Amino acid sequence: TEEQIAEFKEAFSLFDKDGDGTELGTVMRSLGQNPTEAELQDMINEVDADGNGTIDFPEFLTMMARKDSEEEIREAFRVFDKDGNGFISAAELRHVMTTDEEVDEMIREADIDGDGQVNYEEFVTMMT
Amino acid sequence: GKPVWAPHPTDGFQVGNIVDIGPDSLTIEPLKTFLALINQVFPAEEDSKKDVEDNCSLMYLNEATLLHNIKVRYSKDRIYTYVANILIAVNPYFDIPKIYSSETIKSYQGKSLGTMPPHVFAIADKAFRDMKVLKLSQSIIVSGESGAGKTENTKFVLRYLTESYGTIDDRIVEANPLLEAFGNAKTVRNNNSSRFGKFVEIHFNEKSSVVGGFVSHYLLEKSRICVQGKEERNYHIFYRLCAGASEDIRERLHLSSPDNFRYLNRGCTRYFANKETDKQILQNRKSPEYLKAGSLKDPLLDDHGDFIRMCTAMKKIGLDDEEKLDLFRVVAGVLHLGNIDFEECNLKNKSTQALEYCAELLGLDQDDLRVSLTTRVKVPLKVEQANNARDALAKTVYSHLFDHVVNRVNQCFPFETSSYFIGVLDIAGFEYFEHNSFEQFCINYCNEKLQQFFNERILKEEQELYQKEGLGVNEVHYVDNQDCIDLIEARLVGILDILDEENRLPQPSDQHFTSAVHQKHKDHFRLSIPRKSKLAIHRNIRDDEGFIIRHFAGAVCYETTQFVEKNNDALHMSLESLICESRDKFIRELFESFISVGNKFKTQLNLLLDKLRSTGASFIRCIKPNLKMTSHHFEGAQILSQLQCSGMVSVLDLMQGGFPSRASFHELYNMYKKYMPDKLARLDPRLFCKALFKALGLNEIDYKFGLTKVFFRPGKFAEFDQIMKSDPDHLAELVKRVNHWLICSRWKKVQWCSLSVIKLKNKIKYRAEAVSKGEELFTGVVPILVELDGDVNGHKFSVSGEGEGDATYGKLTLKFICTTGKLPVPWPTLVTTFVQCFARYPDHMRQHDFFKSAMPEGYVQERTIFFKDDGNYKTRAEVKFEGDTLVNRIELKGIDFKEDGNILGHKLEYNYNSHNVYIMADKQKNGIKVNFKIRHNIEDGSVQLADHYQQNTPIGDGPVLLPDNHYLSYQSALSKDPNEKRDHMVLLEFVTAAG
Ligand SMILES: Nc1ncnc2c1ncn2[C@@H]1O[C@H](COP(=O)(O)OP(=O)(O)O)[C@@H](O)[C@H]1O
Ligand code: ALF
Ligand SMILES: [Ca+2]
Ligand SMILES: [Ca+2]
Ligand SMILES: [Ca+2]
Ligand SMILES: [Mg+2]
Repeated sequence: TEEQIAEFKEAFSLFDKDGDGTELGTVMRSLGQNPTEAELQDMINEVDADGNGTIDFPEFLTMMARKDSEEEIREAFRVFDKDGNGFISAAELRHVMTTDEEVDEMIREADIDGDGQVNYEEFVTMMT
Repeated sequence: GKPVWAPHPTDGFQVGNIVDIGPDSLTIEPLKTFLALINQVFPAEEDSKKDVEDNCSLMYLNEATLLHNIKVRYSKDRIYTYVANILIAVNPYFDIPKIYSSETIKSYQGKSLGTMPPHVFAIADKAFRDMKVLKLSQSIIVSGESGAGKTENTKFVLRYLTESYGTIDDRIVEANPLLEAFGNAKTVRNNNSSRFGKFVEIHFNEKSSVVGGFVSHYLLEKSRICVQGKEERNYHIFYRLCAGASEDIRERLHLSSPDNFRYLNRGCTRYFANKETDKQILQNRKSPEYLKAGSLKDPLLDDHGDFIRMCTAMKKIGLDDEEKLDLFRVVAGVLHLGNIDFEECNLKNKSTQALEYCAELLGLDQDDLRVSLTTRVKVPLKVEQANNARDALAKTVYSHLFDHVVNRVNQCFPFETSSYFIGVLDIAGFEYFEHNSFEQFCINYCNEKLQQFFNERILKEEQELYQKEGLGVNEVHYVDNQDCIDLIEARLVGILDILDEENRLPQPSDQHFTSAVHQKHKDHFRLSIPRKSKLAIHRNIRDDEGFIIRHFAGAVCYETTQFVEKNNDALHMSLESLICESRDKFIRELFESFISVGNKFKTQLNLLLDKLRSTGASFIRCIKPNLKMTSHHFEGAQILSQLQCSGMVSVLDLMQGGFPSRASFHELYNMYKKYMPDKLARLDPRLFCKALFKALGLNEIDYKFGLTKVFFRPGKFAEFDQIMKSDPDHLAELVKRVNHWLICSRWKKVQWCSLSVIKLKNKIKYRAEAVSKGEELFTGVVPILVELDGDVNGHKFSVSGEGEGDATYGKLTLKFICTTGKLPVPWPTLVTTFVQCFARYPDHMRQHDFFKSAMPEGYVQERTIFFKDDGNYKTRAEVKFEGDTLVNRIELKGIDFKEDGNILGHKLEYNYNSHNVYIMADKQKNGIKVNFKIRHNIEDGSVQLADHYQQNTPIGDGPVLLPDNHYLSYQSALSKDPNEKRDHMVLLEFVTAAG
């Protein structure tokens, strides 16, 4: 969809910390994902058409495509859960983020029911 | 090759198709085939029925699309159209129903430009909002040549503002019948022509409520009082008085049908009337011309009907019957003055009655009147000089009467103090006739100044703003008219100053003045001698009998006869004394050497310019549709030049990349900051603004950040107005709305980024899976089947192959049978053609194995093989799994082979050398590229060279491995099956990959 690409583009800037338009490892590790260095050079090698190794946004999306998505969203929630109870706390969301008051304002604005924490059934609503 | 606009002599533009193109010109075939230059040909709107309210909405912005858009709208009685915040108004020449109603007035209040259809009311409302919000006075300038609709639109504006923001408030409106009675007259161009310029100020208090107003008047036409053309009239009052006055008033003032008065009877003596209003006028009021030819026709003017409305207006604004009667008494006095003839000088016997009536109505002694018109002071006057005395008295009396009327009008709506004003400018419209005099010169000069102000404000300063702010808006050039203004008002050398000099020297001369003008501007772009005129109807005018000024609105030829006399405002002492000492109090109060009319005018107009420069300015550009005062007659060519001369074509051009709305970034941000939670406040100001513009509609192309001001594109006035709105709740609601949006972003950003990592990680597993699967297909021994069809110089052959591959050892064991008889080529030339997926890639090389990674779906191998000094092969091979066996289908074409060469003459030895093959990635095609030379041994001990060019691309769209540059080592052994009866080859090959 035309919306989903724009959402990915905003996410792409969290990969493009330098702001130039070009790292994957740095954020992939920091997002708390084990997979080492060997596989990254191999994965980039499918979209880099000019050989430059320059990472461009149109490359990013195609590089992500496969020939199951519902479980990916559920796995994304598990990236927020440090322990894995079913709720995300202010201290949990602060971990993925790296002011504390701003994190509280961020937590409260998602909490639809009123528990002071964010569960999956409401984590999806925010995303779409 | 879509239809286009190209010039038309009377429509301005016509539709046609380009047929042939030259360097600077082309041919157009109308929808008769004709020549047009490239730069007078324009792209057309694809829908010829559609119209847009703002010309900036057009797909193509040019003078032709502009003309057509206005044409279509006028066809539907949509007389108003925008170019950004400027209004174009085409004179309908009929009353469009309800379009100016009080109900319509209310509907425009507080509404942003664009949210209602283009209207004079929206411009007036825009001026009000600007005044109220920016705390800055405002001026509405309504331009246009004669009869274009300036006075009518001026009235619509004044009516809007006073009805909308009044609460005695209708006096500014009710005043016009009075001013028009004394300042308006019939012309060939306009039945209700204004013969004076006016600036009507509506003053406001702190609460932005109307507290009163002020009318400034400029240069009333003086000569019209005494004489006019056969098709023109004196001021309406005379005819309104004669048509409508009671029999009582007629007797007291000794009035009769207009033909009886020298000051009326050289002009048109007919009344404006219809069937119904003709009956309401008595017979003793109607001239022989009226009786012979009927009334004059107009939808707005009606002499008898206007008299009543005037009397009603006077009563409505505070004028008592005493003052009404005083006014009428002076009017008739001036009339009777003109009926005084002279003979040799002395008053003629017949004009005795005229002297009595005039002296009585003007409160004068007969003997005193007779002497003042007849003698100079202390010596007697010639017949023609007495005429000059008579007419000069009439011109001063009527002029002072007019001054008194506007002054009396200003006293209806006075104000102690005001905060701001909205002023509406209504000058006399650009005009020209068969004979042009000082009247046209002064009027057209004033028109030049207005156009210069439009140029100054809309074309010069706008682009200076874009540049000072670094916007990079394409410059629009245009011809400026300041030179034309310089020619007229410059110190010492200007026409007005040269004219004043002429009045000053001992024996003044029109021709000495005219000569001086020409001599002092020898080669000037704006001045020429009458001999260079386009028309031949004015070619016999000598150099010192006139000049041409090339006005912005067109060249006008002036006859300079009577310029000197007309430039002098002064009245001689004996005439001045006579009238100042009238026994009539009213006439004494009318009056409270050389006085320059030109320089008094220039001073007044520059003081007006000072006013205008200090205000925010809005423009309404009025257009005359035709020359015959008819409705529904759009004359394209005539309207086109008005659009060009007005500068609207230049403006439309600028708006292709221009920005009509702008605000100070610092000011805009700070007014929202006051409501920002202290968190959002930390956010980069520019980012907040971007989020705010998003929240109120705008896309990124709709606005631009300059160095200090943020600019907004055409057609976005409502959005702009919402952004700028100062209301606390509105600023709080918006801040809340963007605050929410930023939290929704920050969430979605880290949310989608988490999904991004999940997908990246998933893709990695998806690559490995696929490559493992490919690799696990080749763990053990794998059966092969090969099929080739070949054509070599017309020799068609087929071969079938079978055997097995062992990728662990890199071993190929294959037997090929030619099923079609003898092979037309030597077997060795087919060895490289006769499943690289069976190559040995050792431990640390497995990452470089494209061939296995494409499996089971496989790949296409394409080769060109060049046999040096001989022909070439082209091969296409399709290699993939088919169950547990690897299959390969090949097509081969050979051409250009020498029939007695090594290939077709079978001179190659049945053996094979070892070779290295250099593999590299073909990044663009997602496969590999290969280059190698095979050396084949010739019987006599020489070598046949075979140059190979190879490309492999995968069949499926699944993931494959793209390798680092590496090479494959081949060993090949050729042998024969001792029991095989058919033509054949047994091939044994070993292949290892290496660094
Ligand atoms: N909006 C309008 N509706 C109806 N009639 C109009 C309109 N504008 C102009 N006219 C007609 O055109 C004539 C000339 O317009 P006017 O405003 O007097 O010209 P100028 O621009 O010289 O002041 C008017 O007498 C009136 O009949
Ligand atoms: F006749 Al006008 F302005 F009133 F041109
Ligand atoms: Ca690249
Ligand atoms: Ca948790
Ligand atoms: Ca919750
Ligand atoms: Mg007018």
